[PDB]
Amino acid sequence: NMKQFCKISVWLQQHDPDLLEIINNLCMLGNLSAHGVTFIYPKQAKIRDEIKKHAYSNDPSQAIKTLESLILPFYIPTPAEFTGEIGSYTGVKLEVEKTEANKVILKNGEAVLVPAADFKPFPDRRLAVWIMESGSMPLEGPPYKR
Amino acid sequence: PSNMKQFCKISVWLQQHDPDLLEIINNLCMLGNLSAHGVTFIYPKQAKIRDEIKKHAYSNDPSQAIKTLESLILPFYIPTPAEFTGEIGSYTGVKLEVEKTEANKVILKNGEAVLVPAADFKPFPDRRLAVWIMESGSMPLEGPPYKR
Amino acid sequence: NMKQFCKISVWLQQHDPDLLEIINNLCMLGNLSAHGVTFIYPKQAKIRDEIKKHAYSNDPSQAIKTLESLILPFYIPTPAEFTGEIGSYTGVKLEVEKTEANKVILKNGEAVLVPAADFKPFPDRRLAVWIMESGSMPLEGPPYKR
Repeated sequence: NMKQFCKISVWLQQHDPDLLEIINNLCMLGNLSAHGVTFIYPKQAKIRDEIKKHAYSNDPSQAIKTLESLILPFYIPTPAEFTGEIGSYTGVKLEVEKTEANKVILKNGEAVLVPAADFKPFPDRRLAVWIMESGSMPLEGPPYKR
Repeated sequence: PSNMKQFCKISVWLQQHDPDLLEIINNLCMLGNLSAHGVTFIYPKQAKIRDEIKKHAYSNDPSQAIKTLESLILPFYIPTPAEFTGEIGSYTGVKLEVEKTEANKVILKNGEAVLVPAADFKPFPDRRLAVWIMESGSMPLEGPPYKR
Repeated sequence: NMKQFCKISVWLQQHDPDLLEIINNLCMLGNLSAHGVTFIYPKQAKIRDEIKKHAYSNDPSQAIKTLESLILPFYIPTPAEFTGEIGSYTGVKLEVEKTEANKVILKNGEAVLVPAADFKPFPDRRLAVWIMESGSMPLEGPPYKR
């Protein structure tokens, strides 16, 4: 069990090996590899099992877009960086509803995001992991200029 | 565990059906041959073909297992019996000659390879991947090469 | 078991899966892949004990630097090639104290290196594995210049 992380997959392996297995079996591990990378871990098991349900269905389309909505190609370590033209691999721009010192609430789903207390990246490696305690990440909306 | 119904790469299908064979392909540094010109994989159903792959791989000279696995991987997208035509072949370079064609079966010369499309291999719509089941015979190893 | 190897990782997967997992968890698997590559497996347990301890600590800096000293970006199959401007990923130049037909003893730690009896590379692959029966690989010193 690692305490520092050179890649997000090592963190996800210690928390949810099943979800990491789905990311690999969907050919999406490259989206998790660092432009920075910020992963949104859905804490609620109902969300993750809905991902597993769709991923192991005859059409994993919804599991793909949902996992795309949880992976941002940007390095966002603190609430201060949750600003500007940023978003997930779906392309939908994220809009902040409320900001705090260690918490962020987004619009278009009301997703409450708190930085992972145990995730800490290697020196100068631009990786970040947030915990989605409630709500859902946006799926459709205005795009961010990439 | 992994129970994908659609496949973004052939290794996912192999991991669920034959994980030991996938480990052999990885241990022989041949996973790149399986990845996307489009790729068609021929899965060996019979024991004596698969056992010789395992034995040759874990022997002092794994070259024979490498050549056999090269015969089972075609750098072409061949989903149906109709596509088994023209200058196509495996990584051995040998051109495939069709003996008899059916709606859902192909028999090849130079080994009597009886090939049936794997029904449970359904690739992603944007992936030029195909998996066939060799029910008997052997894929061509040596023969006239196909024009590159 | 494999008798011939296309990459060092397959050999380490058979002899020490724990050490391979550490290398992957430190994002150092690429250091072992081929210019040639020479891996030095520490036979003594406590050297591998300390690698694991520093790896899963709060700061894996030492486990990283230790593994860097065990991986050489050069193809050294026999004692005859243990000469010239050679060294590990730490950059420190290796100086040979004693050379034999099937053994090589280094300065700056008295590392006794014998080629692995069961590692035979693929014909066109420049990979070699040595067993460090005693001593330590150099950590600091004058660098060879690439």
